[PDB]
Amino acid sequence: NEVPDYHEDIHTYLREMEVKCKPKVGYMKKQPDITNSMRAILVDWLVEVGEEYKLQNETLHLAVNYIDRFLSSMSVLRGKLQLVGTAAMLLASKFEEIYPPEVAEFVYITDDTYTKKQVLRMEHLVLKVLTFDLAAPTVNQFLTQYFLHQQPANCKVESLAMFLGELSLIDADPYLKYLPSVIAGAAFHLALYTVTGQSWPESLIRKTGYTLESLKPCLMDLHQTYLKAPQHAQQSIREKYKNSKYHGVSLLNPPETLNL
Amino acid sequence: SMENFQKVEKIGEGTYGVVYKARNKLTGEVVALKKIRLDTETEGVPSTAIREISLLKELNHPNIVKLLDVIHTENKLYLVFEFLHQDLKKFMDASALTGIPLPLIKSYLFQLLQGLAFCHSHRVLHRDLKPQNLLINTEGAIKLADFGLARAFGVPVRTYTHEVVTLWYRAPEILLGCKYYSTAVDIWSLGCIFAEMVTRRALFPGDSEIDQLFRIFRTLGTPDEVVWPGVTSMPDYKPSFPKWARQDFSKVVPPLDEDGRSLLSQMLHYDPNKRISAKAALAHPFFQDVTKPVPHL
Amino acid sequence: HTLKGRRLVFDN
Ligand SMILES: Nc1ncnc2c1ncn2[C@@H]1O[C@H](COP(=O)(O)OP(=O)(O)OP(=O)(O)O)[C@@H](O)[C@H]1O
Repeated sequence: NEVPDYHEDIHTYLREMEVKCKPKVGYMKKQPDITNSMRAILVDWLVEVGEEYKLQNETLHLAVNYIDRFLSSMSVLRGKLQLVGTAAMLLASKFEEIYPPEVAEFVYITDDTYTKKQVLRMEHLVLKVLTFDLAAPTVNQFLTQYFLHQQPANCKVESLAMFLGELSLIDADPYLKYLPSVIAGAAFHLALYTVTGQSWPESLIRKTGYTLESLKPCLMDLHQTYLKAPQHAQQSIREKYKNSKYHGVSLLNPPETLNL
Repeated sequence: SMENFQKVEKIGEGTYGVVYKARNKLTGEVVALKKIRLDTETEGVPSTAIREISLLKELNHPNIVKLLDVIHTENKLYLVFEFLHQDLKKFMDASALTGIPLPLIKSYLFQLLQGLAFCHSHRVLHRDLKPQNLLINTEGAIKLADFGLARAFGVPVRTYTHEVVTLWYRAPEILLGCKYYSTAVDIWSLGCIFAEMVTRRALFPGDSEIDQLFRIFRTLGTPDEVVWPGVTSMPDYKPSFPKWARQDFSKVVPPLDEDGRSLLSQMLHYDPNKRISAKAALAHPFFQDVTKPVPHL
Repeated sequence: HTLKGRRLVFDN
């Protein structure tokens, strides 16, 4: 379809950058006041916000990247965590969207917990801390590349892979342990296997150097997350992916075994 | 935070802000300072600036303008660039009557293609290539500048902003409202600039979108489904469009030789998914004798 | 708006 002239160059570049743009894996243990559970509540809320404003999934993924990098070097009290998230979503929207919501919308969606002044000051601080390095690789960026290797393309597989990649955003333990390209790999394989019974294609071993064996640790975690998704405290991604835009893929029954 | 800069002169202003020539009081380094007022729209740091800064930090290359600093200071945000002598438009206008020697045109085009290929290989679309946004120095270098309209693209692309590229340099897939565009748009612009270096006049100086399209069609023929599959089903394609014959391509930029005309034809190919890439263009025989001449400024 | 404003609550 699209001529693939720069596809390999870009893949290579993204593989370099995902290592550099990675947050610090154990950062939460050094936060005195916030926890992984609080982070999950924040990300789940950002899912809702993205739905309300009809934002791209990419924008959500970027915001999560910004948040984890910010919290990797800045101690934050629980009463300011939503401020960090809101400024992150604002910045992601400005980067990624054709029409980002205005700042007043970001204030509104917090029930006026913070002022416009506060959101704009936090924006400045997030930019400072991230040294304006906002063009981060995401799980979504790898997924869209992987989808070009379907035989043939399947809307349900794409939507289900997107769902699983998104679920990974919620749970810092375990998902901070894995790179975006690895989670995307596990998500794609699990989606393919669930919908069509197909597996990670040989063409993607060629492209990425990853095999089912190399993806296995992440795939085992993601399979458990998928199995347990209806019981998770956070449900916004499941609800989102029940809708027709996503072919109701969160209503599909997960495979009980992967036969690895 | 701006104490160490002495403003020397205002060199530009627009809705975006203001650009000064300035000098570092301590080191003597000459810079271009782009000042953004933050108290003007009160939506915080503008998207354009967020994109320009984030993407330039990933675009360190000899043919891309260097971003030296960012000073995000109260009600203002300053981007500090390296300073280059002048832009390509000013250079061409100064050469309106003598023209630009072919070795320099060739060197410039080769350099522009190097910088553009680097952008594209780093998933950046420039989307405002025009002579005013290309900067030259006294030593023979040319650099891509003015990344405020740039964006990081994905593989494959999604639909992006439709209001892109200055009219005279805007690709036909944009004019015809295609759902998707990508790197080919920048190659189209660069083809137009190549032509303009040879003539010192814009190749397609339209005054409306339909005047722009009809100009293109008169120069390259009205495209049909054979030359560009899908063209007649594009959102802003209209069945009423006159169907101009395709003239001999040698007439497009008469001074171009066989190799120059070959490369330009590939840059101005209608179907974006067959238009030459910057990468591929580097291997074109037109550059077999490329050198780095110094401009006459 | 469908989604109303919400102040997030972070209990222990
Ligand atoms: N890094 C730089 N070094 C030196 N001069 C620069 C640099 N960046 C921009 N300039 C100059 O600043 C001026 C900017 O002018 P302005 O923004 O008003 O519009 P323009 O770039 O001249 O034209 P257009 O509106 O077509 O882009 C130009 O004269 C340009 O040559």
